Amino acid sequence: HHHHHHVAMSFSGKYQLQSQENFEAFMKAIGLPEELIQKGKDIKGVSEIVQNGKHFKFTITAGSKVIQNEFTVGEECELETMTGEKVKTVVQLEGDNKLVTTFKNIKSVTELNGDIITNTMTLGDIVFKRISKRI
Repeated sequence: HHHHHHVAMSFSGKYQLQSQENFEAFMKAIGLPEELIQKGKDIKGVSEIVQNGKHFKFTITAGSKVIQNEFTVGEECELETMTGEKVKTVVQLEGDNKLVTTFKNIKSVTELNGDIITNTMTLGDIVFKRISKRI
């Protein structure tokens, strides 16, 4: 389907988990089983994001399970979580390579930075944080 007008700073590629902070507090705060927390911290995860204009895929694989999400920025779309719940929410984008979406009181923020993907999720007082890099 050609180059389809190539755009710079697109969230398009594949990224392995480097590290993560407040994982055990956050994965407990959403209510995943304590075995899947204590093993899933050492299971090396991967994410695979695809910006297609206003459309966005967000794939995440960790703990031997896969999550796929689809949304479109400026529109309302149903985002799936680690617990398997789906909730409707609007996603926003800023002119600094950032995304923002809020689901189940989990205030997710993402940022593309060259080849590196930063993620943060703030639920109540738990400030979860995530670091991934291009593979």
